[PDB]
Amino acid sequence: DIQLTQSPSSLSASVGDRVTITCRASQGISSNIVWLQQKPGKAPKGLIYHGTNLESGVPSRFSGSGSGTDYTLTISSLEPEDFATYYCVQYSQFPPTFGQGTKLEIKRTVAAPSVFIFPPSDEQLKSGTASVVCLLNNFYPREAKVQWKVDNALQSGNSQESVTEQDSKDSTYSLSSTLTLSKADYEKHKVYACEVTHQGLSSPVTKSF
Amino acid sequence: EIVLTQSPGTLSLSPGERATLSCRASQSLSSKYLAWYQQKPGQAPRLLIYGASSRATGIPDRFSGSGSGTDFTLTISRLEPEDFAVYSCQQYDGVPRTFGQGTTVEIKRTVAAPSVFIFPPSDEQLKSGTASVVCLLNNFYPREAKVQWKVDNALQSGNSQESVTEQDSKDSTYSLSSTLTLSKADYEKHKVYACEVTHQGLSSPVTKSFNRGEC
Amino acid sequence: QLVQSGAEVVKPGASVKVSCKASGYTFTSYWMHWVKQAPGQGLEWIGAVSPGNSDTSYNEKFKGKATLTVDKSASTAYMELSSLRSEDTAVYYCTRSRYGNNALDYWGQGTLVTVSSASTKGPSVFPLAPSSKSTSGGTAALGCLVKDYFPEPVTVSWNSGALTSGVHTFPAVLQSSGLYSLSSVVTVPSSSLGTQTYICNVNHKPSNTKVDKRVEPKSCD
Amino acid sequence: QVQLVQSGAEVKKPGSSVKVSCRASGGTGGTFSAYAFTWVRQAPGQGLEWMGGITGMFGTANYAQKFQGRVTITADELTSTAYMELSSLTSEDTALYYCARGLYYYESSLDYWGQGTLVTVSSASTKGPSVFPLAPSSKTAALGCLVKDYFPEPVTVSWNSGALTSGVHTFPAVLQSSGLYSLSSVVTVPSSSLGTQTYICNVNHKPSNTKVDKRVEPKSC
Repeated sequence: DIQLTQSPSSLSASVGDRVTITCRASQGISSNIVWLQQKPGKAPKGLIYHGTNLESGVPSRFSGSGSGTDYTLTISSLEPEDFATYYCVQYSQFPPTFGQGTKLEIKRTVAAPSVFIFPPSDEQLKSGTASVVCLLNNFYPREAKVQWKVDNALQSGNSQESVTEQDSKDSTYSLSSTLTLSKADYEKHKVYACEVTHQGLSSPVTKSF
Repeated sequence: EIVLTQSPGTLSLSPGERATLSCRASQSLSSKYLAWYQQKPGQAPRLLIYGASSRATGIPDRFSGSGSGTDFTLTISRLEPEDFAVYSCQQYDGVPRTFGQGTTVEIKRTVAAPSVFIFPPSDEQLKSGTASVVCLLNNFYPREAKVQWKVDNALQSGNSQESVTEQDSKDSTYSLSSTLTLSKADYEKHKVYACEVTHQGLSSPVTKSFNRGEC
Repeated sequence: QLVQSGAEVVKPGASVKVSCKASGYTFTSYWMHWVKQAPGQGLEWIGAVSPGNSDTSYNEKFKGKATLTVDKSASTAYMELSSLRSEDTAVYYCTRSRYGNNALDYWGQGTLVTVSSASTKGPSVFPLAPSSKSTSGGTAALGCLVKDYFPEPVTVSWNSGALTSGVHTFPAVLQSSGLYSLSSVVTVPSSSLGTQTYICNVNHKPSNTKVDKRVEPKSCD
Repeated sequence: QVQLVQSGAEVKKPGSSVKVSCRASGGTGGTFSAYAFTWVRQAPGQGLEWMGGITGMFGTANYAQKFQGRVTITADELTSTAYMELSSLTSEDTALYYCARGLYYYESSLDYWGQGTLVTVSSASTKGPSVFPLAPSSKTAALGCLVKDYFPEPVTVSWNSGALTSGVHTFPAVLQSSGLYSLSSVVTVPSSSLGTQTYICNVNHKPSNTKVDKRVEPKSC
């Protein structure tokens, strides 16, 4: 299989900006390349076929170029409609293969997460398991590290993370890491930290109960 | 680029003999991607084997392929007359697709020495500006032959051309012709025109020559 | 355009037939393609079919797992996924190419195929209670943990429309046990944390489970 | 019975361009658009050389970098014909050009072939051959005819209007510095028949409608 590699994996920009995405094939593919756009929830849409040809409908700020192994898609002045994920797909050789995507997101001015922790509700613990939820609210950029600490001991391998898409107002994110344990394993206990590291934080803010 | 090299350049075997033809890839090649072709004179190539070892439909089973990695082999268990032809391997793993230089399978027979003859240029050709001296080597085997032109015992170089017939259908032989081309000017400036032949069917080099001035 | 059949929840060893209705173009001028998209391998090409003479081409990775066919009459292509495993859980797309020419321009809206041993279960909405403190002045946050439901989706609203703001209803997550968890959250002013009544309006159509649940400070250790 | 029929031989001046065609006949030919059609050539002295091919389903080309831009490979679904156009011709593109095809939309082994198209590249102009005698010396004897300076080939040479058959070797042609062909036909005959038997060679050069007959006989001496 031809391997297609997109750069960058993620990109932050603003209305008006000229943007360039790239795609490198592990061998010459003779411009047999398609660029796709996919908004979340929705299906792909072909933007560019055979390296340089626009699909019908596709606004003209979009353009592709390249030869041999290297191709770029270029948006000359970004529109609010243009924040999505972009893929190159190759049809020079069998089978067609896809790049892993370049997500094109909105740039805004940092702003730090507000943290909130919640102990398990009392009905839960009656039944087998204890579920403790930490929340990080309205932050930017997407990068954020969430570390639980039970009696100040770092634990691994029993929490699940989950992030929202970019809010339609804030252009920020929100995060939900839940730590789950049986009621028996749950009672050591009560000092239960949610240590979070982030770029807009001077220092790892911690919430406990 | 996967470079494929084939050996030998010419394979000399008799009807009924086993023919073993090799194909070397410049790098390991999943055998899923190697093919052999036969090229009989006048005819487009014919796919014999695909995938290193699968025989194409309608191919005699005296043809077979093996190999993996860098060395692949095409075997003709017993040569029939029609199998005396050129064979090429092909790789279709990467781009560009590549072929080897091809191997020519040729009929081995007893050594037969050339008959040599030398022809001087016509006077008709000479009233035009050009003299062509032709040396013939008729019906010899094997195909290697050295023909050297000496003009007044001056070893010639770069002013001859030669041509070899195909291996003969009847007696499996070859014939060769060497033409030396000089201007009528250069031709009449020398006296002795010599065609010397060395061939392994010859105990000693044969020379045929003429002097300009027989008329 | 390209309209495909609806989502499908099915159990392991089973098999599914997905459809794609082309309309508004000459069905037979295009090869129809099938593409898998799932977190893990990303976008993968399953194979394609030519509608005229039903010629096929399959990705070795999906060779046998899938079988493509076509109905020229109904201008429709079909994909049949057999010997199903939970790894085949994905969204499957149809798309087209024109021999000329273009592309992979038009795609179907996709068909979600979920493969799980797990059988239908309703949620278990648990309250994420607002703590006593503090935080950095205002404000305060609370929510509902919609734990252990099958399969997706669940719809969580708050005060049924009276709270379309500050709300974050997270994406699900598949736990070991093969069961989904979800957590919704709203941020409310630090002051009125005992003046307004917040009830989670979770409903999960895959069974008839509509759960209400309110959230308050509890006042114990 | 996959059949591939290519256009006929062409002779082209340097700098010009040649478009060879390849028409997919065949009762088991199948969907033309389903298969990758490949172009390969063979220059005299060289191995087979890949030029590029046009894929099935998608109907777009891949090229050898060597020919990138210089070669264009297209296909006409309507008429089941594949084409290759090579421009800026050089005398080194003199070669037999072949279309080939296999069992898949991507190039793989080449199961089927067209009969090949010969393209000769030359700054020459049509010209019939001058013939001169290769007179038997005296001194079994040999004799013949130098068929000299013609274009293009073939010439066909017979002896005694086809009477004399055995002991005859007509050589391949050689291309001289003067872009024109030379060739020789020889015959070995009884020494004792050098005065009794008449020997005439019969040069026919269709590209110029030039038939020539030339008497070969001893000189003086």
